Amino acid sequence: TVTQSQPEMSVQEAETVTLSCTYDTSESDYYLFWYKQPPSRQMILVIRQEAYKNRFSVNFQKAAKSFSLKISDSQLGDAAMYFCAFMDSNYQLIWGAGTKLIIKPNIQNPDPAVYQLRDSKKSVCLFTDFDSQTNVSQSKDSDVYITDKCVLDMRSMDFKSNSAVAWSNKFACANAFNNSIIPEDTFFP
Amino acid sequence: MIQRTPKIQVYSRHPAENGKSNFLNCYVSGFHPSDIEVDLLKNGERIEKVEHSDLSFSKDWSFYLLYYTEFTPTEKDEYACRVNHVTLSQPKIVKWDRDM
Amino acid sequence: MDAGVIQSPRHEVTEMGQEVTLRCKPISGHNSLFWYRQTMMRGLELLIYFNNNVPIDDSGMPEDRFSAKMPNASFSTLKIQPSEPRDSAVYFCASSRTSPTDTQYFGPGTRLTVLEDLKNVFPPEVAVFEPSEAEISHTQKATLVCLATGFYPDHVELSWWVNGKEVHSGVCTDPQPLKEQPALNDSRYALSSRLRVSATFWQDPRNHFRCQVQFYGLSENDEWTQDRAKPVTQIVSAEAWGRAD
Amino acid sequence: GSHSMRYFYTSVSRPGRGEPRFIAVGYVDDTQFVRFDSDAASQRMEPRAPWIEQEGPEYWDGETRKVKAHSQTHRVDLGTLRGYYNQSEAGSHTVQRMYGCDVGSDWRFLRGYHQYAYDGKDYIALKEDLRSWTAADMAAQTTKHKWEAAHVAEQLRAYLEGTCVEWLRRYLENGKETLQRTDAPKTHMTHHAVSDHEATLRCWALSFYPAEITLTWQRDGEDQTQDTELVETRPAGDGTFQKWAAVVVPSGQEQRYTCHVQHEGLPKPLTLRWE
Amino acid sequence: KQWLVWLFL
Repeated sequence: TVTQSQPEMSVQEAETVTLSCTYDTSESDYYLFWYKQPPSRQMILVIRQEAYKNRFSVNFQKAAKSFSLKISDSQLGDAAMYFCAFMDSNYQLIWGAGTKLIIKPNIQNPDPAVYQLRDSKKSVCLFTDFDSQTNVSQSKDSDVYITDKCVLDMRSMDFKSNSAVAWSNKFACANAFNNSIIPEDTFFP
Repeated sequence: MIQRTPKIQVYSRHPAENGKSNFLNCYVSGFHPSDIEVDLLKNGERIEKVEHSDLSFSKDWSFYLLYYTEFTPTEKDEYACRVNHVTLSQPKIVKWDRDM
Repeated sequence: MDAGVIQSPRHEVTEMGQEVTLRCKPISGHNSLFWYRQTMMRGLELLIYFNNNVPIDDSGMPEDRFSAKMPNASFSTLKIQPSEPRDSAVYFCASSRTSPTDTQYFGPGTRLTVLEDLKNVFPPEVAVFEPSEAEISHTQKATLVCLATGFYPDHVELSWWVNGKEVHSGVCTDPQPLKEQPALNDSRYALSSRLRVSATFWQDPRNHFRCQVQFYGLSENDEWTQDRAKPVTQIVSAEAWGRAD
Repeated sequence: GSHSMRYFYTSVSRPGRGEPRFIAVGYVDDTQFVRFDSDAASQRMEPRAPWIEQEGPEYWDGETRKVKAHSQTHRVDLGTLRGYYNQSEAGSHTVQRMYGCDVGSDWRFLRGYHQYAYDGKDYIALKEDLRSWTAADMAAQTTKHKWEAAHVAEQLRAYLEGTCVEWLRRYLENGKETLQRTDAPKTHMTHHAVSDHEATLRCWALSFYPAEITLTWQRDGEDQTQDTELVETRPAGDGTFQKWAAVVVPSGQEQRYTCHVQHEGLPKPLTLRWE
Repeated sequence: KQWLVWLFL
């Protein structure tokens, strides 16, 4: 069995993060693996290590049965579910629980605000331009819907920003995010 | 595709004493391929309860088996070993020679 | 060739009792083929794996409902007959060069949703919400927000299109849909997305913005005799034109 | 003070008669301790010595999975080599593998071996340095470059000097009472007059382990290498071995000949006379 | 103990 202790980890962009993994087996010859699964559901190998021997590296301690993945200079594209795997004479991948890596971007100029958008052909509220330390929470009332925050990257202008969307019919944007600790500098037009 | 002829040896596990239990052995070595028929004969009759070792081979890749069975030798009974192989035109029979 | 491990179909929505056939073509020079399935509760589950077209291990295969075969070194098939709702999962096909110890390369996976009755299938309603003048004045940036609401199951793929060209910059879509009625177990889903552009680009009335949502549902063979637009696989879209001010 | 562990694998294709026949055996020195037969009912790695029976279910599950994996390997190798040599799909062919390790008197790693054969002829073998291969022909050259690509000699040397010798030591200490014994040969001679012209002296060595033995005849001190019949060292069936060496002697000269037996179980080589 | 690796000719 493979143990990934913490099921979730947050790291700031361009910083280094280490995901732990330890296994438990009596067999004397085996294989270790780190796989990566983005939201696209596409399983991709990160690193392979055989028992006898990029920003990704591994501290392989045969003594303590430790196979830790180390990601230096975090890139936004690394946010995914990282699985630690192991194979022995059973010749079948034995999967750990998985660790979700979340990468918080570095925005130079935070300008938090909540705007109201109206359909072209209903109303939605856009909370945007806030630092990644701000966390958006679902509402305690089931009649209004709030989405987790999402990082969008405007490449031609070299500018990233955080955003979350709330919406309902019932509802005002000035109180839609009461269940979240919105920043004090929030701009309410 | 090498084909080697089997070397056949018929012997007893211990020095044969008349009336004393013993084991009859037919050692077939240095042959290729593995497919081979081996029977133990008591007066030209096929001894039914016969076992053999597990197929293995020497350094030159030629196989060898040992076919054995419990038996009690007598002054009248004559035992032998019969082997059918692809290298053999006819089934080769080797008679157990006790006074050797 | 533009190819790794290949799976078909990418999506499959069907009713219980129907036969389900999943197809996989492994990487060219690969001799080991694997069939996995993934769920939330059970995680990754090795169903069966072949080596040189020989079934090596099928212990993960359920019994008499599942059957896998591999007639060529370049094709394998997994069949569920008859299908049941509990089979709903993402069935992955993987392959490796020579042995199970070699690195396994996974396919995009088949999203299988076996429903109890096809009358719960609904395509999404898509709507685009235009940017606010406050945001345009405050940050000289414009954020369109697309909303796909009321679809079931959650097989959707949202893309943005500007002047007939699909765009990828400044886009952000919820990685997971959210339940419209979180209390109930079964429930319709919703999905949001945002496209952000420079304010001056949104103030060009020549520019055309489109939110496109692919929905996967019923095929044309499946029977449907109810006073409802047959919830077939379709592309529900919503558009908006740039405003000059 | 050298000891060895060996694994032998034999796969024979049965065209149009299903899967190939696969038989594997493991040896420590001259003592077999495991077997597997594709056609046997158990479909499991079975014990053939008491000192291996004390191993747990993990050991037998493991060795069964591995030996079945080698069964699959050889099955594929039969088709592969049939392609390499452009052979008909109707003939029956044979692949044989042999690999193992030797430890020395100090119980450390001494030597490693790993080699294949096709239809009784050498195909490819690991060289003594445990870093390069010997390819006999174009087909073996193909395999050689494939293995050179996959760094096979590295993983294999790691096994031969690691897992292989570790468990060879475990077997030697568990089977200490039988594997580290030495049965010296029980010897005697026989005389069979084939005529008045000549008679037959035969020198017998029985119930000895290990199988390494040397029998020589001497006429008045010189070596009677010719006129000497030497039989192949044969198994007795109880774990020991037999061997006899015969020589033809003119009648009345039987006292002039001498049988010399050499075996590591004897502190001094034996001298046998018909006097 | 046997070798863990699958080794094809």
